[PDB]
Amino acid sequence: GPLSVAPEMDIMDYCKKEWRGNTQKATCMKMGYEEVSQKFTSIRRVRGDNYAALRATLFQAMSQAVGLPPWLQDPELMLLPEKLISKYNWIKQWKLGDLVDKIKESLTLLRKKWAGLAEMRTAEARQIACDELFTNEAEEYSLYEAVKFLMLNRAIELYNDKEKGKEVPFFSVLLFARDTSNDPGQLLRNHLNQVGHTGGLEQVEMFLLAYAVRHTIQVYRLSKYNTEEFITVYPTDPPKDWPVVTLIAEDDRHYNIPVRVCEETS
Amino acid sequence: MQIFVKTLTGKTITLEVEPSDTIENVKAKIQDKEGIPPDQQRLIFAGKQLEDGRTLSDYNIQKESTLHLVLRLRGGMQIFVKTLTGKTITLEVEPSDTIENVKAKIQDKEGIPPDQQRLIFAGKQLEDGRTLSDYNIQKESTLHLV
Repeated sequence: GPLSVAPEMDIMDYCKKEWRGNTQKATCMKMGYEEVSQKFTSIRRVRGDNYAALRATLFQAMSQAVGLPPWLQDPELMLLPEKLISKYNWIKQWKLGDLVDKIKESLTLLRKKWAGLAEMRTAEARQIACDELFTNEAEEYSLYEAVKFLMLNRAIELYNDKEKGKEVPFFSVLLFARDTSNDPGQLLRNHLNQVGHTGGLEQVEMFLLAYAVRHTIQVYRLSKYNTEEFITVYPTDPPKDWPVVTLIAEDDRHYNIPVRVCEETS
Repeated sequence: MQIFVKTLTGKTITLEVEPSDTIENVKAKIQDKEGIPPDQQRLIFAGKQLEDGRTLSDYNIQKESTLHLVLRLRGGMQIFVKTLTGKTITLEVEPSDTIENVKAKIQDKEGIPPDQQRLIFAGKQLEDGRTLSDYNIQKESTLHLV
């Protein structure tokens, strides 16, 4: 029974256990962790079940939750599944990890859980409650269905805007230039359905995740140590008002969570 | 002539190329400079995914043209490997990763030489040139080291 978000461990102790080889790559990983350790004290290992990008981002977003974001507060959000599925029947090709009711229940849960965290009186109580939330398997995976649906919705908006000659974030031009992702239908069948199952997110889909939940995602990419990509931000130039969450990716294949002293369980 | 290749980080790579160079050539240059395997690379220009066998001229790419690099590498997968000692190690991997790449990672993490490594999944010895997906090794599968 893998833990969703493992208990925090001292970051250099974690590094030491994980990278023991006498090789340039191990040395690079250790140097990367050293630099991360200047700003973060601990690491929580995130479960690598192909939901990791969503789990890590959402855990960080919700565990820091001081307000319910307006986009999540909006009543219209609850009308979205019926609005979209009625309009685009191909959305019924959604693979679950009826449809309108199931997605709606997921979005309702996301809103309710996030609001419950935001309404707590102390940051400590919020952190503890968020930890417990990510030990309820069923509820947790429902949250990721909500997030995947928000990614699909945002992709539809950007696609339709782009097709009308309207201004769009540039990543969306690249997202839909991919041969397996030329339209929202292909994005769903070839990329999103696989999320949490047989495949995770590409870098261009990290942008889409950031826009879906309106959080800026800062990633320490240890493999890019000593280059300008060592700290990579999704999206590159985000709205100033989006909260920032930080992840670590050793070599672009999985995302764990770095933790500040002021974020510690103890 | 000079062309630019921009990543989804706005990092810009400058390449010296010729009009008759192919997209395959360009990916090879990107591998040389960035260490990115050609099979992970997509190059996009004017909203089109460029094909390996066509030339820059074929795509009207000229001096100062900017291509965009959009990688296929996905994040979010772990597998487990049990060593000859009995220790369990956790690797961060991609379904397209080769067995050879996995053995190299075991060396980086544990110091075990790839030449000494025999990996088993579902009774099968795994061949170096094949990918995790070729063997239907999924997230949180366990491989055995002998």
